[PDB]
Parts: sequence; C-alpha cells; structure tokens
Amino acid sequence: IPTHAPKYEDRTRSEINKMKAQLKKERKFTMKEIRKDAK
Amino acid sequence: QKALPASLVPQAPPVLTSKDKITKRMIVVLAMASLETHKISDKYVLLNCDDHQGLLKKMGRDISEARPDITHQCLLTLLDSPINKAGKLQVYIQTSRGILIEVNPTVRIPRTFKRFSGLMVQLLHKLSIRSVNSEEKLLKVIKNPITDHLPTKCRKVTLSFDAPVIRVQDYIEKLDDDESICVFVGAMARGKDNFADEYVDEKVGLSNYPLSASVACSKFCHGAEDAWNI
Amino acid sequence: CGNFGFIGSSNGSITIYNMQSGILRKKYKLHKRAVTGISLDGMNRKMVSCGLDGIVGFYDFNKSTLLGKLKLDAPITAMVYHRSSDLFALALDD
Amino acid sequence: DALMVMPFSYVLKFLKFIDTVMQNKTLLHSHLPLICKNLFFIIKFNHKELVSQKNEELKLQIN
Amino acid sequence: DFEVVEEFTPVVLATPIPEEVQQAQTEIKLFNKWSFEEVEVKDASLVDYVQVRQPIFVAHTAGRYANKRFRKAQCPIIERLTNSLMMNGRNNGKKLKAVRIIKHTLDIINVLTDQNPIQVVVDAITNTGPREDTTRVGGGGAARRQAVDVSPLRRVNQAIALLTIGAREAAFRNIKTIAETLAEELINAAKGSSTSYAIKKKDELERVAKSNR
Amino acid sequence: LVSVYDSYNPRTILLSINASTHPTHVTKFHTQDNKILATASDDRVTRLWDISNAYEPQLELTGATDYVRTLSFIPAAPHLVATGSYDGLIRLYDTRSSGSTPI
Amino acid sequence: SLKAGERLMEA
Amino acid sequence: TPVTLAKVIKVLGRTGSRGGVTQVRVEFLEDTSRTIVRNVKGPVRENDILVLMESEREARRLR
Amino acid sequence: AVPSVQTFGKKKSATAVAHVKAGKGLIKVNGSPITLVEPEILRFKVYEPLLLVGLDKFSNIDIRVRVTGGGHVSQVYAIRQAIAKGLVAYHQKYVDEQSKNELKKAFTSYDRTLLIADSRRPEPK
RNA sequence: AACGAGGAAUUCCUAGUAAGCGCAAGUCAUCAGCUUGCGUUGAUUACGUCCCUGCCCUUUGUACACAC
Repeated sequence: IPTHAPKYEDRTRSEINKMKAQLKKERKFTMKEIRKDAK
Repeated sequence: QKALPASLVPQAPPVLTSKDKITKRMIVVLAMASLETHKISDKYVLLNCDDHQGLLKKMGRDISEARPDITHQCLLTLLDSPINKAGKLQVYIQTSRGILIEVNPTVRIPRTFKRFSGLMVQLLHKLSIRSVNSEEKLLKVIKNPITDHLPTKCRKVTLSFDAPVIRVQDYIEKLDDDESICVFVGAMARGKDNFADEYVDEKVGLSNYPLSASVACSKFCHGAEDAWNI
Repeated sequence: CGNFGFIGSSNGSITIYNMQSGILRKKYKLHKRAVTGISLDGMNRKMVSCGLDGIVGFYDFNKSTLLGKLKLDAPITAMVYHRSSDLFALALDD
Repeated sequence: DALMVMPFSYVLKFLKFIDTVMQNKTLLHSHLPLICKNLFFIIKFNHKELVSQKNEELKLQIN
Repeated sequence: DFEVVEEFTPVVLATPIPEEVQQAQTEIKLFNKWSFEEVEVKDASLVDYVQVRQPIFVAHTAGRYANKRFRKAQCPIIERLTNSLMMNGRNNGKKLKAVRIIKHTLDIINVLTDQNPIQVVVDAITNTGPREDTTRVGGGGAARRQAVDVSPLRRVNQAIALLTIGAREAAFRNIKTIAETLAEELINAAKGSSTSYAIKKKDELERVAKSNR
Repeated sequence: LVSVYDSYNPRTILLSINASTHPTHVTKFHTQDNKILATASDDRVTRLWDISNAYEPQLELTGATDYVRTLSFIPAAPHLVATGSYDGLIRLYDTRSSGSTPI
Repeated sequence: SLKAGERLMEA
Repeated sequence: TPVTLAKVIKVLGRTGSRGGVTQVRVEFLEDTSRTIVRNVKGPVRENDILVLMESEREARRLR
Repeated sequence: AVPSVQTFGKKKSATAVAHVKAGKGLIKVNGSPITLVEPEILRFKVYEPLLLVGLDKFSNIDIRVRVTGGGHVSQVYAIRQAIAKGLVAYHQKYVDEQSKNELKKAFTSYDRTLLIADSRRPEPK
C-alpha cells in the first residue's frame, strides 16, 4: 500500500490580515464607547 | 487447464476506511489510551508519564496511568505489521475522554516519541492531518459509537488475560467467510479489563501468561496473517 | 324497502327496475319457460324465483350470485312468500 | 396488581400454601376475609389455565 | 346458467379516456400495473399490522395516521415505505419525488424478479423484522444488556427504517441510483440471502440477544 | 464485464456484472427462462447468471478448449445449451446435472 | 429495595 | 430454530419496570392454555400476537 | 329548464366549483379534458370517483369544474372532492335515492375524505 | 493558503408539528448585518411509564349512601 507523511508544527498578506482585524476590533470598540457616552 | 487473469501485474488493493462497509477486513482498536492536551504558561503539551509530574499531581491523576508510550509502540507495530503491507486492516483509537480517532492505513507514524506526541496534540486540536498529496485527509475523528463505525457483519472480542486461551489461528480460521473481525485491545498499563463489555460478545485469551499490549497485538496479528495466507 | 320492482317475463328472464325513476338496473337469466313468481325476502338479503320448468332459484341480492338451484318434480305455477318466518309455498302442477 | 402479575407456577405453590393454612386452621379463622379475597380473585383471573391443567392432586386439594 | 347483465348499453363518454383507465375501473390496481389480491402477508403476528387488504392507486392518500396510537398501523404499507424513503436531510418535503422514486423501483422489481412487486415488498418487510432485542441494564454501576421481546408494530417500523437506510447508504457513494439499489435491497431481502444491510443488522440484533439473554 | 439494462433508457445502468476479467465475446438472454442470462469470456468458461443474483456465477460451465466464442440454447429443452468453442468440437451441456463436462 | 407482588413471590 | 407464537392478553400495571419495556401476559397461540410472562419493548395493546424464541423461561422485574 | 346541480370542494386553501348538468357525457376540469390535469403522479387521484363508481353513471351527464387557490396537491384533492360530492348531489336531486345511498356507501367504504374535507383545527395541550 | 456535511459536551422537538422553498409588508416601543406576516411541499418515532432525574402532594374519609 502506498504511504505518506503528515503535517504539523506571505508576510504581506499576513500583516494585511492582522491589521484589518485590528481595525475591525477598534471600529467596534469606538462604536460601543461613543454609544455609551451618548446614552 | 485453467487460464490466468488477463493481467497479472502487481497492483495494490485500495486502502480500506470507514466508508467501505462490505469487504472482510481487520479492525484493531487501542482502547482507554492515556492521551490529552493541557496548557502551561504559554503553549499546549500532551501529557506523558515521565516528564510532567508537578502538574500531573496538580491535576490529581496517576503517573503510572498517564503514559502514551504504550500507544506509540502499539500503533507502530500494527501499522508496520505485514498485514497492512497486504492492506487489510485499519485502526481506531478510543480516547480516554471518549473521542474516536480513525487511523487510515496510509499514514507513516513518526517513530520518535516527541514527534509522535506533537502529532497527537495537533490532531487533538485540529481534528485532522493531510499528507504530502494533501488530497485525502489522513487521521480522521469520528463520533460514538464504534459499532456505528464498524463493518456490518463482524465479531466483538476483547483480549483479556482471565479469558481462556484459544489459538488465534484456530479461531480466525473457524470464523465465517464474510465475517470481519474487530478486536478491542486494552492499552491501559495495568488494571481491570471490564470496559468494552457492552460492545463485546466475548473475552478471549491467547496464553496462560500476562502480556504487554503491543506483544499481544503482534501475536493476534500474526495469527491473522497465518490464517489469511500472506 | 319500497324501491325495487321485479318483473318476471314469459321467457325465463327477470328484470329489476328501480321504481322512483322508471330506470332499469338489473337483469337475471336463469329460467327458460315463463317465470311463475318472484319474492324478495323481507331483509333485502335473498330473492327466490319460481319457474314453470319446475325450477326454483335462490339468489343473493345484496351480492349478485346464484346461491342455489332446486329442481322439483312438477311444473311450478304459484308461489307466496312469508317474511316474518322466511318461508314460502309453491302450488305445483301435480 | 400483585395477584395479577403472579405467574402460574407460583399460583400452584400458593394453592399448596393455602392447603397448609387450612391445616393450620386457627390462622384461617384469624384471617378469614383476606384469604377468601386472595383465593377467589386469583382463581377468577387465572381461571382458564388452572382448569386447563390436569392434576388429581390439584383436584383433591381444591376439594 | 346464471348470467347477470347490469350493463345494457356500451359505456362511451364523449371525453376521450385511456383504455387502460377503463381496465382499472374494472379492477383497481396499484399504479395500474399491479393488483392487490393473491397478496398475502405470509406471517402471522404481522397479518393485521401491515394493511394490505386495501387497494390504492397512488401511494399518496394523505390521511390522519398519527393521532391515536395505531392509526399508523392502519395506514397502508406502500405509503409507509414512501414516507420513510423521503425522510432524509435534503429530501424533507418532496413527496412527489419519493413517489416517483418508489414507482420506478417497483418497475425494476417487476422486470427483474418477475413475480410481483407488492408481494416481494411484503416478504422483505416480514423477513427483515427483528424478533428479539436487548436494552442496556440499569446496572447501578455494571453496564450490560438484557434480552427483551419486540412488538409487531415496532418490528414493522424497524424493518422499514433498516430497508430504506440501507438503500440510501448503498446508493450513497457510487454511480448507481437509489431506485436501483433499493430494488437490490428488496430483492435480496425477499431471498433472505444474508447479503443485504437489512438482514445483516437483523442477525446482529438477534445474535446479541441470543448471547446475553 | 456486462452491462444489463432496460431498452430505451441509456440513463439507467440497471446492473453491471463482473465476470472473469478476460474480455467477453458472447452474451445472450435465455429463450425459455427470462431471468437467466448467459455469457462467456476468453477464460473459455461460460457462465450462466441469474439476473436476480448479480454476484456469484449461478452456474459456471467448463469442458471447452480454446477461446469460446458462440453459444445458443435449445428451444424445446430449457436445460440444454450448446456452445461453439473456437477449436471446433461443438459441446452440448445439460444444466440440471453437475455440468462440469458437456453431455 | 423490592416491589410488591415480587415480595410475595420470593416469600 | 423452533419459533413460537404467543398472544398478548392483558398489559400489566403499576409494575416496577423500565421506561419503554413492559411486563405482559402471553398465551401460547397453538396451545391455548399455557401462559407465560414476557417483556415487550415496542408499543402494544391487548389481544395481539407476537413471536418468541425462548418458549420456556419466565420473566422477571428489571430493577 | 336544464337539470342542474352545483357543489364545492376545499383543501388547504383551494376552491373547486363543480357544475353538473344532464347532457352529452363528458368531464372537463376548467376548459381542458380531465385526462390532462398535469401532475401525472396524481391524475388517478383525480379519476378516483370515475373509476370507483364505473362510467355510465357519468355517461348520462356533463360535469364542468373550475379550480383555484392552493397549489398542486391541494388542487387535485379539491377536484376529487368536488367531483364526488357533485355526483352524489345530482343523483339525489334528479335520479333515484337508491343510487344516492349506495354511492354514498361506496365512497365511505373507500375513503371518507371524498365527502367531508377535514377542517384540521389546531389543538391545545 | 484553505477547506470533502463539521469532535467531546450541552441545548431544543410529538401533527399541518420537524425540515425544506419564494413572494410581501416595515405599523408611535424593537427591526435593516435585519424584523413580522402570508402562502405552497409535508414525514420519522412515543401518545407510554414513575425504574433513574428532579418537582409536587398528601400522609385524619367528614361527603350522606351502597360498597373497601
């Protein structure tokens, strides 16, 4: 029978993803804080 | 007097997995295996008996218990037993927590224990691994019950020391033609053999001697090839 | 039940006419001379025909079969039924 | 419920018990009603099987 | 010679009608290709639980069969099979699909096994009904099985479920289609040839009961 | 293999039967039974299948010599099959016997 | 413990 | 394997059983006298017949 | 005057009006012969009255139906209902009561839903 | 680079109910990352039991026969 080997443990796209997630987090946070301020 | 098949060139039989539920095959399961992942802070680690004792005590379980070496050598010896080179068996890990890990007969285990443990932790988290092709998943994870995951017409036997000795060659050769075989093997180091009783139809012994789990697996596997003319 | 009018012809046939609308519904061909009488039992259940060929026929009428054919000796000419006791009488030729 | 669910062999054993009680006549008069109720209800429920059986000893004891 | 004549004049509507249709009205038949007489449930303890004394033209007579306890029993058998067949993950709510499916299956049945679809269906259901099951003991700490007996309505339900599920998983990963493999299932069960998912599971249940009585 | 499926419907592969791996030159239906289908393949062994049982050869039939490439049935006898082998020497078989050798 | 009926059964 | 046919007569009551299984009295179908008690798992009513493998062993409570 | 009788049929939210006249012996579900109601898995669930009572009872008269509302299955059930009810109503108005009563008996032998649609009311608990 | 129906645990469901499928409205609160109506297609399996899991109750007939 044929055999195989398993798997286990782009910087531009990586930093894009991390920074976009950061931005989304921040946008949600500033919504919520301004909203509490307003109330 | 009788001709030969149009081809006779060597051609490997296809791998057997849980999707095929017809052809007679061999089902080996490692049971009650001591396998779980904890966190130390910053990273996750699989338990091993010898190396994680302050936190093993903190959790409260037994060093003599939480040993996955047994699993490693058992799994290796099954995977490199001749019957798999004939391509006729597959294995199922019954986790101590309850998970089912079905081990496809196409994998090659990493032989050193640290690499093996890395594989086990990565599997426990991501629930799968792919190969060099990465076109079919290698180590799959599945639900209770094993009976739902076994070939339809099979037998339910657990290799227990107390059970009477029966010669594996004899019993396999008595087994019927489309009668696949599952064997529930207690991997746990030392204790009772009364866990799969509701699944099993009988307990079976192969000697008047106690055995190491891997050695018992090797013996039973050996009888299987001897019956199946390999 | 005041619905069904039975004719017995002079050529062995029986016709069952529904009476409210003058329509015809059913026919029976057993006898071959004139049919000297018909009765339907008080239960709508069975119906007996007596015929000059010295033959009586017992018919199931809720179904449509021939329960029986009883051939007597003499030609039969008269017939009268009694429903309270389910029996009839035949004035013969002899 | 109890007398209903009681199975047939146990019915037979119960009859032999009542025989022993009658021989222990004093208990009979100490508890006449309850014994009467038990007996009549049990036979009136298992009636057909009991009559179906064939045993001269049973005949004598029910006499 | 006794001969009723209820039909005085030829019956000819001014609407064109299929000749096969007037043959049907001469005698009710299922789908027009199959009767219901000489059609016995060959098994007592089932004879009055699989209602096959009732003729029906299509398997879709929508009824009140799940209000009392056993109106489910009184429902005809083919309707049961059709509905259990449409019971699927993406087949919920397509009964026209289910009925087309079963019609084509029975056509295959009649073509291959010449005798009679309905008779074969009944035979399959009876021969696949399990007959002695187990239930996990209460134990109070020791878990095992206890052997118990199974009532006829349960038997029929189990048989229908096993038949359709076996057919599905058979047709699941291949090129064949569910009609084809369900025909395989019914024919194989009618033989009782130990080589269908139905009979296999039935044997497992009965054998474990036998074992751990 | 043989594909057996109902006329006018190329969409349905009603059944696919896998006999011996050598190519099959001759396939036919019976004429006295309608559920018995005969085939032969270069394996020189002619196999009668019953279309109700798709898996095991209902009756294998040997005694041929070389490259069997014809057979036919006898109308009157629903048990008599003739095979034209390709070495000449027509064989006549009766199925209700063991059948290993021709009649 | 046990239930009635069964009690009398063993007794 | 000698199968047997039995007729469920009367479904017991107030009995300590498990959820979904019931004590029940069965009367042999070809022998209209013998009665046994068995455990049934599906739904059931009176007066309906059933198939048995173990034509002899009477039944018990299931705790 | 023309002998004339009308009835109704109602499944889920489907209306089926059915005129029944004495005439040339045909059957028309809304301007197209009953052989072409389209579902084709249910056309016999439409025929069911025709067949179950036999034809001449229809050979005498003309039945026109029109249907609306609901969908496929509901409209087929509605037509079968309206046909059957219309047949019995006509045979109890202008023809004999024996035909009436025995037709009603044949239908209620087979399946009562041809006569009284169930208004399948919701239920408490 | 990912993924082939989605593990372990826990949550809901008994009839036009489960689950499908599209049109429409936006009603002084709430709802556009949606919200509510209206249709059409329409099942599986208990309808039992207090054994387990909890919860309740009562543990004095008081009501007026005959009956336990």
